[PDB]
Amino acid sequence: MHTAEFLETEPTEISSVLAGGYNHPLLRQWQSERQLTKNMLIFPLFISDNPDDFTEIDSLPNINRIGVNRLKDYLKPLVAKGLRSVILFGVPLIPGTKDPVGTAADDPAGPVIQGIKFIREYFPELYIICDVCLCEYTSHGHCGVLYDDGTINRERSVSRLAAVAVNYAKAGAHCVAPSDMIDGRIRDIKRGLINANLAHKTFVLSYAAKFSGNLYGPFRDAACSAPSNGDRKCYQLPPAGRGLARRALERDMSEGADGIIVKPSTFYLDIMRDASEICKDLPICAYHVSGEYAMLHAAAEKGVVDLKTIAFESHQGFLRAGARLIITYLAPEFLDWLDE
Amino acid sequence: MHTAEFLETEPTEISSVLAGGYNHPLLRQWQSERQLTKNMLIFPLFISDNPDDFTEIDSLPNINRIGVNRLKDYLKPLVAKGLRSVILFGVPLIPGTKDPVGTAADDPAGPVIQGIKFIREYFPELYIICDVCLCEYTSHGHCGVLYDDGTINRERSVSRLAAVAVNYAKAGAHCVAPSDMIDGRIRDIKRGLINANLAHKTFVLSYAAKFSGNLYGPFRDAACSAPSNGDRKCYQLPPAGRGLARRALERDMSEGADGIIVKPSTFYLDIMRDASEICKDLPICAYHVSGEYAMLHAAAEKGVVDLKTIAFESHQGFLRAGARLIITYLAPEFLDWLDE
Amino acid sequence: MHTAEFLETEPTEISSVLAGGYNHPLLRQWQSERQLTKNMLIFPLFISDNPDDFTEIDSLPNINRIGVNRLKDYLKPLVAKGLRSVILFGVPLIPGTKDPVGTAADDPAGPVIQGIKFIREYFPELYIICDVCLCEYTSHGHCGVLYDDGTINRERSVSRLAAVAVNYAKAGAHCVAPSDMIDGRIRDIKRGLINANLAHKTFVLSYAAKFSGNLYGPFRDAACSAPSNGDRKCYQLPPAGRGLARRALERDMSEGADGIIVKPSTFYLDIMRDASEICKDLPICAYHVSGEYAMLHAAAEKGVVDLKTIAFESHQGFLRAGARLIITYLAPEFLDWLDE
Amino acid sequence: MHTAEFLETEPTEISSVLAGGYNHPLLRQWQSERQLTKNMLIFPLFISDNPDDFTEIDSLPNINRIGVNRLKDYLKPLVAKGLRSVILFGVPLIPGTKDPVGTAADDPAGPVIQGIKFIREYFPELYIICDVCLCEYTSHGHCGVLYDDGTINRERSVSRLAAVAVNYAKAGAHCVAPSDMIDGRIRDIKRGLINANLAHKTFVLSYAAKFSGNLYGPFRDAACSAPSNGDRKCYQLPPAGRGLARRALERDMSEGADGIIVKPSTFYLDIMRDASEICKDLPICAYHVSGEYAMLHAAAEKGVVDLKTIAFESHQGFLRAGARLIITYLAPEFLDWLDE
Ligand SMILES: [Zn+2]
Ligand SMILES: [Zn+2]
Ligand SMILES: [Zn+2]
Ligand SMILES: [Zn+2]
Repeated sequence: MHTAEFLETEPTEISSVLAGGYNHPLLRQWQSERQLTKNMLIFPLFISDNPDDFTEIDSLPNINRIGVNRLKDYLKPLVAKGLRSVILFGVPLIPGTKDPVGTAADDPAGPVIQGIKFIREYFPELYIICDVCLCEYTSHGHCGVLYDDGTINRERSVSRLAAVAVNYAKAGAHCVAPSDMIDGRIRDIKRGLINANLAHKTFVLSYAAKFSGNLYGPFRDAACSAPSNGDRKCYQLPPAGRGLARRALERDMSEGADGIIVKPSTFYLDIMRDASEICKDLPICAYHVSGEYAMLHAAAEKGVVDLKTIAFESHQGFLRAGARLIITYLAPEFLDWLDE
Repeated sequence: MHTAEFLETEPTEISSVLAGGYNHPLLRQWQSERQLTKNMLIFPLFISDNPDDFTEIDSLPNINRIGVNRLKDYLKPLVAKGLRSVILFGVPLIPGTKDPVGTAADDPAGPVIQGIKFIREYFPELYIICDVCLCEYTSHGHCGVLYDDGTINRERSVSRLAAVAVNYAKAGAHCVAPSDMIDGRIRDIKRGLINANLAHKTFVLSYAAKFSGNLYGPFRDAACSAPSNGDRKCYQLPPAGRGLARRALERDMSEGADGIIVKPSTFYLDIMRDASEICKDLPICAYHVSGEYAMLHAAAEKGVVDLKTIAFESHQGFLRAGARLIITYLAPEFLDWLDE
Repeated sequence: MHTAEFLETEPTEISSVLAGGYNHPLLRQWQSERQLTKNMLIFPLFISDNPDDFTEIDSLPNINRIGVNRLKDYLKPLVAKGLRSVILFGVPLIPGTKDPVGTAADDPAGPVIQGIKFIREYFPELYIICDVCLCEYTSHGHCGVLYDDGTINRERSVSRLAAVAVNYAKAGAHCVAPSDMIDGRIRDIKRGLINANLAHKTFVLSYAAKFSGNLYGPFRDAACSAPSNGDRKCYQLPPAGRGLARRALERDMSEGADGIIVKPSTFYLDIMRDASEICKDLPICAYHVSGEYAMLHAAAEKGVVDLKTIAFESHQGFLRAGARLIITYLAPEFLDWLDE
Repeated sequence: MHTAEFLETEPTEISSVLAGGYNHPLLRQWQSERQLTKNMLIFPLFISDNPDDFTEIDSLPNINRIGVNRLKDYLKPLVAKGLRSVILFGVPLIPGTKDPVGTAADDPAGPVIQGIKFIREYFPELYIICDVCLCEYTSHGHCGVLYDDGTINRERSVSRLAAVAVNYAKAGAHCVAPSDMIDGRIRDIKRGLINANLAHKTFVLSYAAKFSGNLYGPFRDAACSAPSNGDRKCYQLPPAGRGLARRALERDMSEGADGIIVKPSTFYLDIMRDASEICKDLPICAYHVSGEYAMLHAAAEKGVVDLKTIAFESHQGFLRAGARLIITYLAPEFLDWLDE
C-alpha cells in the first residue's frame, strides 16, 4: 500500500512560530500598520459647465458629470455620512471654450471655480482639493502648452499651471493637486502661492509619481481629456521607471510639495513603498484610478471577486504600502461600509 | 475678457529636469531595472489522474486540467517557443483518494509523480517545479494535517509536507515550492532533502509571503482544493500584515529557501519591494494568481483595458518591484509576444 | 600505508547549503540580477570625412573607419539583427581641419553631423549617441582648450564643449556623451541644452568615471586622438582614485546627467558597483574599451581563452556589477550570439 | 565660415572642481586608499613529486613545476628581494597516486608536506600557505569526493578536506586555503583545527567567492587538475551569481574564515567591493589567476598594453576594490618593480 509518510522532526524552533500573532479576527486588525478611517477618503467630482447636468458616464460605474445646481443634493447625504474631502475636475462642454493654452482652466465663470464657490458656501467644512492641469481645457488634450512640433513647452506650461493653481487658491480652494507631470511645475506653483500670500493656507498635493499606462480609459470619458495626436509618454512616467519615480518624488518634495500622490495605485504599490521612505515625513496618497475601479467592477460582475471584499483588499493594500490618504471612486461605498 | 495668465518664471533648475531620460521608446526601455525575457516565465500545469483528460476550467480562461497522455501534444509547441519551466499541481479525481493526512500527495501512481516522470522522459530540458501542499489531497481541503478541533497541527503537517517534498525530489522534480504557509515547514523540508542526499540538487522555492484574500477563486475550481469548514486565515497571511510578511521572508530564508514567491502579485507589489531588500541575495518570484488573471480577462472583455497592454503593464510591474521570475497563466501569450 | 583520513562530522547546517540554488543551467540564469538583451548594446562608429572610406584599423580587430557613403551597407544588416543604438566618433582627416579650439568638432560639414543626418534619414529608428569632446579635433590632441602653459583651461573648455553638445543635439543627435572629464562640463552642457529648448529631448550620458590608463591604445589609432606633449592624467581619473570617482559620479548626477558611463569596464568593475549605489536611480553604462577588446582578441588568438566564452563572461560581469547598458566593439558578435 | 562657438558661462561652482586633488604625481598616490607593498604579495609554487624537477609549463609564462631539491636555489633570491609568503600546490606525477578519495592529498611523502618541511627548515621566516583541495589528487580531477552518479558528495568531501587541512597544519603549514567551494567545508576545517589544538596557530584563508569560468586554463596544465567528465559549475559559483557570492562570503566568515579570497580577480572586482563591506573586519585577498596572467602576457606580446604598466594597473585595481593581499604569478616582477 502507498501509506502516508511522516519524516522525523526536531523540536519546533521559536523563530519559526509566527501563528501566535494572527489567530483571531481582532489580531488580524492589530497587525495593520494603519487602519482605514472615513477621513482618509477623497472623492472626485466631475463638474460640468451646464449647471443642471447629472450625466451618466457609461464607462465609469455609478459616477456622473454634475453641474452646480445639482451639487447640493448630491453632496448632502455624503457629507452626512462623513465625507471630508473632494477633488474637483472641470468638464467644460460649451463650444469655443478649449484653446491651445487652456485659457478656461481658471475661468472664474468655469465649473471648477463655480464649484469651489458653491462648496465653500453650502458645505463650509468640506476640504476642497482641485486638480491642476490643462488637459481638460486644451484644444489638443495634452496636459501643458505645446511647441509647434507638438512637444511640451516646459517653461510656458509651468507658467500657465502656476497661474491656474494660484487662481484656484484665490477662489477658495484649500489644496491644489498638479497632475501634469511637467518638469519643475511644483517649484513654480509654490513660488506663485508665496507671491500671492497663499502658501501658508494652501496644501500642495503633487501627483509626483504618475505613470503612463492602460488604466485611464474611463477618466477620459468623464473628463473629455483625451489627447489629440500622440500620447502622454514623454511626461507621464514609463511603467518600468522606478528610478525616475524615485527622482520625481525627491524633486517635488524639494520644490514644495506638502503631500504626494502615487497614481495609479494597486498596479504601483511598490512605488508607494518607495515613497514611504523618500517622503517619510509627508502624507502619501493613493489614487485608485478610473481603470482600476472599472476593473474591480468588471471582475465582480463576472463573479471573479466580490466587490466589497476586493474593495477592502485593494484599499487596505494602499495603507499597507505606506499611503495614509486615498482618492477613490468607491468613497460613497466606504462611507457606508466603515460604519459596520 | 478672461485671458490666459502666465506667471513670471525663474530660470529652469537643472534638478527639475527629468525629461532627458525618457523622451524616446528605446529610453523607456533603458529605464527598466530588469527586462522581461522568456526564461523568467513559469507556467502552471494542472495534472489530472485521468490520463486522457483535457478538461476546460470554466472560471480559468484558456487553461485546462490535463492528463499525462495529453501532455506531450500540449507542451511540445510551448517548449518550441522557449518555455523553460513548469509548476505542477496534482488534481486527483478518482474517488476514495483524499483523506485527512493527504496520503495521495506523494502517491507514485498519482498525477504529480507521473507528471514528473513523463516530463523528465519527453522534455528532459524542461525545469520541473512541484507545488508542495496537502490541500489538493485532504478530505477537508486544508493545506495541513488538522487537530480534532479543526485547527492546523503544525508538527504533523510539516512532517508530512517534508515527506512529500522529498518524495517529489526523489521522483525527479528539480524544485519544490511549499505553498502551505505553515510555521517552520521550510526547515523540515530542507532537513528532509539533506537527509535524502538531494539538497544539493533541489531548489527550495518557498511561498514565503502568501496572503489570504479574494483572488484564488478560479484556482479552487482548477485544483478542487476548496476548504471544508472554515478558511485559511490562520495560516495564510492577513492582507494588512506587512510585519508578518517581513518576518516570514526572513524566516524562510534562514530555514533554507533558495528562492521566494510573493503571492498574490499585483495586489502585493509593495511586499515584493520589501522582499527585494530582505531577500536581496535570492531570486524573487511573483505569482500572478488565478483571480488576478481572471480579473484582467474580465476587464479586457468589458473593454476597460487591452489584454496584451495590461498584461505587459502588470508583468513589468513585478520586475519593477524586484521580482526576476514570474509564475503566470499568461506564459503561452508571452512566449509569442516576446518574439516581437 | 598512508590511508585516506576522514574527520568525524557534525550534521550539515542548513546555513551552509547554497548548492540548491545553482545545480541546473536554468538556475545559473535565475541567479543573474540582470540578463543580457540586444537593446542593451551600443556600438561605436568611427566616421571619416572621406565619404567613401572603409579603412581597416590595424590595432582594432574587425573595426573600420567609415565614410557616409558606406554607412548604409554597413548598418543595414546590423539593424536587421536588432541593433538599437550607436555612438559616433568623428575622424576628420582633411588637412587644415584641426586647431587649438577644436573648431571642426561641430562643423556642419563634418563627419559627426553628416553622420547624424545620414542615420536620421536612412535609419530613423536607430538611437544616436554622439561622443562629445575636443580631442579628435584639436591640433594638440587634448580633450579641452589649453592655457599657454599647456594645462587645461576649464572655463573655455566647458564653454566650447557645451556648444558642441548643443550643436549635435540641434543636428538630430538623441544623446550627447561628454568624454572629456573636465570639471563641471555637465552643468554647462545641460544649461546649454535648456537654453536651446532641447533638454527635454536629449539624454545626457556622462562619462562620469573615466580613468587614465594603459587601455586606450587602439582607440588612438581609430580616432587619431593622441595627445601632443604630455598625457591626460590631470583630468582623466587616476586608476587608484576611488574617492575621486565617487565624487565625480555624485557631481555629474547633480549637474544633470541622465545616465553615466564607467570607463574602462572590466578593470573598473568595482567602480560600477560604487556607481550602482551612488547613481542607483540612473542607467549605468559600461564602456568595453579598445584595449580591453584587443586584449580579449589577443588572448583568444594565443589560445588562453575562448573568444565567445570570455566575451560573455566579461559582459555578464558588467551587468553583475550594476550596469544595464554596454558600449562594446563586440556588438555585431552579440547580435548574432544572443539569438541562440 | 564655420567658427568656434563658445556658450556663455556661469561662474564655476566649487562643487564642480575636483582637479585640485590630482594635478601632481605625488597626489595621484595620496588618492589611493591603499598602496602596494611587497609584504602583500603571495607567490604560488607548484611542487612536483620528482625532487629534481624544474619543468616549464608552456601555457604559464615564466612559471615552472619544481621539486624540493631545486627549491632552495629558486627561493633564495626571491626571499632576498623581500618575498614574505608562498602558496603551495602539489603536483604528484608518480603513477598510481591519484584515486577517487584523493588519498595522496596529505601523503607525508607527497610534494606539499615535503615542501612544507623543506621551507620551514631552509626559510624559517617564510609564511607558508597551502591550497586545500582534492582535485590535484583525485583520479577524476574534481575538487571533492563523488557519489556514483558523479555529483559531489558534500559530507564525505568536507570530512576528507578537513583531514587534509589539519594534516598540512600538523606538518607545519601556517595557513590553509580551501579552494574547493563545497558547502560548509570551512566549518569542518575549523572544527578539525580546534580539535587538533591548531586553530590558534593556523590562519584559515577561504576561497569564499570563487567563480566558474574561462580563466583557469594554464593552471590546469601546471597542476594537472582537469576534471574527468563534466565541469565544476555545480560548486564553483556562476559568473552572474552575485547573490550566491555574497551569501558564500557571509557563510565562510561565520564558519571560521580568518581571511577570504576572491577568485578570479580583475574580472570580479565588483565582488571584492561587495566583500569589502561584508567582510570588512577580515583581510581580503585577490587571486590573479592563470588565465588573467596569461592574458596580460598575450596582450603585451601583441603590443596592446605594456606588461609592467598593466600589471601595476590591474594590481592597483585589486587594492582599490578593497583587497589588501594578492596571490599573483607576477610576484617576482613586483619584488623588483617596487624597489624603484
Ligand atoms: Zn492633465
Ligand atoms: Zn495548500
Ligand atoms: Zn577627448
Ligand atoms: Zn580543487
